[PDB]
Amino acid sequence: GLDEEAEQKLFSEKRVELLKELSRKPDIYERLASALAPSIYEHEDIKKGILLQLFGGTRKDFSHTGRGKFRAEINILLCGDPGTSKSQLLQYVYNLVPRGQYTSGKGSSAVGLTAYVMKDPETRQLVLQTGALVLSDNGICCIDEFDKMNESTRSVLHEVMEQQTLSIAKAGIICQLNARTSVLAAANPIESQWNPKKTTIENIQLPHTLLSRFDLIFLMLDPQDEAYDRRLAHHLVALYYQLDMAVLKDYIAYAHSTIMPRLSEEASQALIEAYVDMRKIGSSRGMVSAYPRQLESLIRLAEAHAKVRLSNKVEAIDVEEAKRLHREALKQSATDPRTG
DNA sequence: AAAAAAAAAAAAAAAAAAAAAAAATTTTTTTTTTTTTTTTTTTTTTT
Repeated sequence: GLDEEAEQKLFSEKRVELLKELSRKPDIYERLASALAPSIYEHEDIKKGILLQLFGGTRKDFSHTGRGKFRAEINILLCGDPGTSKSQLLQYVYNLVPRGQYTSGKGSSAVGLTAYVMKDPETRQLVLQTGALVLSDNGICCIDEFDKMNESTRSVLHEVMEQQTLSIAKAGIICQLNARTSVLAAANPIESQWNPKKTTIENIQLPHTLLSRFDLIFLMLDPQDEAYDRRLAHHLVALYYQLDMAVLKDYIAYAHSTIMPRLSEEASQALIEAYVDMRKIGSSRGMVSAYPRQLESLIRLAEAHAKVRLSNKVEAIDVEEAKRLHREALKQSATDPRTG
């Protein structure tokens, strides 16, 4: 938790040295991605993205710049056919992370997510009760069935995902609650099935205003592949008859405790070129167009990868990995700049 | 047929009109009984 991470004496020197060795290990990224959800079969990219979400970028103090508050959290949207294990991944993250909240489909409401007023039935006094987005203030909110979220409540997510703030101005109480959450959402393509004729956006059916907030979108699509089907069946049957959580937890805690990656000059130039190329690619008709929110997303992902590496300095390796992850997500490589 | 807007309802919170509940010893009077005094009646003593 946040308090345990803040406390100085959370790790012995031996544990610190062991974690630093694990970091100097060259495949620590893939090791941790595989460790996450150990019983989810080869979702390497999705697991890597979720790991980056857990690690999170750097907290930045832009108060002196009069710019506002920058969201260091990473948001992920798993757009996939029902039965693609997106709900399983959502539940795994929900049960794994402290300060985790879970909502699904039409079971939520704008007031119930933001806040409301009730009558505390022990003091007989009217008090204010938070919602899921506030209870997950410094953690994660998992929104399953993210498409059955009638806009009345989906509108609330704009403020949360943009400025980490929830400005409530009701009859009696005016305030702005901190909602510095990370959103992991699950969406089903229209008709509950991905038409292999409509483009990515036409299938997702989410407004660009919202989709540009998610700094990672994974298309859980099913390739009709013999090897994949056979190995998946083997794994699923193996579950029917038969890294450590400790090291993973300690690694994440140490990373949050004393890792604050900072952009280097080379990484800055790489990010500039990455954003220009990404915008050029996304200019296509039906693809997910890239706005400067995507440069922000690339910075976030690069910082998260640097934190995973414990570098403390964001590097061209990290920015390139952010490029690769954001590109493999949405299947940009596998989609032509005209059709899906 | 699906999404958004409108409204319609349900339930909960709040503020008066009427009804219902709570809180409450002390002073003065009179009656009885008992005693004291007056006069009449009766008794006793002296011539």
